[PDB]
Amino acid sequence: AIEFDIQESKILKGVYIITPNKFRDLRGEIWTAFTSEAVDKLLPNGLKFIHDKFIHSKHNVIRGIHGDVKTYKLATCVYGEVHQVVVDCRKDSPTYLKHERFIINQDNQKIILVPAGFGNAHYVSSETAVYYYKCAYLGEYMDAPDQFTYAWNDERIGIDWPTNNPILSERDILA
Amino acid sequence: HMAIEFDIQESKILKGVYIITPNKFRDLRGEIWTAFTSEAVDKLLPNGLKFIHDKFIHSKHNVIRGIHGDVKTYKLATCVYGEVHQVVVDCRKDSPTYLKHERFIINQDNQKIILVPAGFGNAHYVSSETAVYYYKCAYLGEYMDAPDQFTYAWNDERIGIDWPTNNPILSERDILAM
Ligand SMILES: Nc1nc2c(ncn2[C@@H]2O[C@H](COP(=O)(O)OP(=O)(O)O)[C@@H](O)[C@H]2O)c(=O)[nH]1
Ligand SMILES: Nc1nc2c(ncn2[C@@H]2O[C@H](COP(=O)(O)OP(=O)(O)O)[C@@H](O)[C@H]2O)c(=O)[nH]1
Ligand SMILES: C[N+](C)(C)C
Ligand SMILES: [Cl-]
Ligand SMILES: [Cl-]
Ligand SMILES: [Cl-]
Ligand SMILES: [Cl-]
Repeated sequence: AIEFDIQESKILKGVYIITPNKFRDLRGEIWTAFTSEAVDKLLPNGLKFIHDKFIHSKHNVIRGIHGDVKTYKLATCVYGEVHQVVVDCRKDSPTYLKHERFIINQDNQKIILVPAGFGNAHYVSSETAVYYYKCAYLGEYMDAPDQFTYAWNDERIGIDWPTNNPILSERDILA
Repeated sequence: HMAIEFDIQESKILKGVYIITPNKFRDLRGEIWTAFTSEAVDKLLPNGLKFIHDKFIHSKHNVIRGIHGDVKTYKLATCVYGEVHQVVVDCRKDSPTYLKHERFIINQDNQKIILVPAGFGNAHYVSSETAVYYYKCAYLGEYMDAPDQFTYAWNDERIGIDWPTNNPILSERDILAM
């Protein structure tokens, strides 16, 4: 049977930590990252994941911290290893700028549900990585100009990244 | 900023097979791209069906997986790391195009996404040192697992696929079909 272990974050309610089972053999492995039946149920108000994205990045890249008012995400690493970070970026939240970090790889296949209004980021600790995330929203995709950005090393968040000198976009330097 | 786009083409000989090519934003860090939106891709399925299931297959060099299909499951397949030869086969015994096939080479620079109809066989070969194969499934009701599926031999002479190897790495299921 295709299985998910579904846990909720202790501190950051709305953050789900989902672990799939896998079939492993002489060929490699097969696994399920998502079913609507298991995972859309976790979203509020009948929302559904409706968008799939891939990010292929080199060693020591950070992408983040990115979010917007409406977009839920479901994120994992399907090749290599990342440090996956979620941040509560709701300024009026009692848990504003609290965060959680996960080291995601083939041996620790955590899939993180990131609420709307949370910031999302990852660091490539492998030589290369392929990051997978689904997006749930109504209406039009929120592109970069319509998103907020927090600095990867914002002192108020205090993420313990394995780098002091990541490779960054101009967006992620300007934050 | 860059706009998310798809180029959507239908196969000439195998109607129902779509070849979808995304754009990508490529920079100093690597690339970001969209494999699927419901708005662009679910409308290609018949009768209100929707993709509701996402799967990953991480395979070693020289593996073949296939040829597998079932009577209800539509698939949307690509390779998100490395390189595969992706093959679709019309496996409907009463189809005018029964055992006709199409082969696509999928890699980072040729990011084809193949919509495979229900009743079609699916297969891929890993030409890179390793590959991650991504596919979505659209069906109603319970997932169609191995016992629910049909199986055609990778080297079925009636299909005549041109594979790079005579020595693919196979499961017992895929060997049994020979
Ligand atoms: N946990 C898990 N197991 C799977 C999955 N897909 C297949 N399996 C198991 O792994 C074996 C290999 O599957 P396969 O023969 O390729 O059938 P198919 O994957 O349904 O086409 C099957 O016997 C399944 O029980 C999956 O997504 N998750
Ligand atoms: N073609 C395509 N371009 C994208 C996609 N996502 C983002 N972009 C573009 O790539 C640029 C960088 O993406 P951004 O939103 O900063 O996310 P990041 O790349 O993870 O930092 C933006 O200016 C977008 O216009 C996508 O899915 N497809
Ligand atoms: C292409 N379609 C009309 C079957 C949806
Ligand atoms: Cl993001
Ligand atoms: Cl931390
Ligand atoms: Cl398949
Ligand atoms: Cl061929």
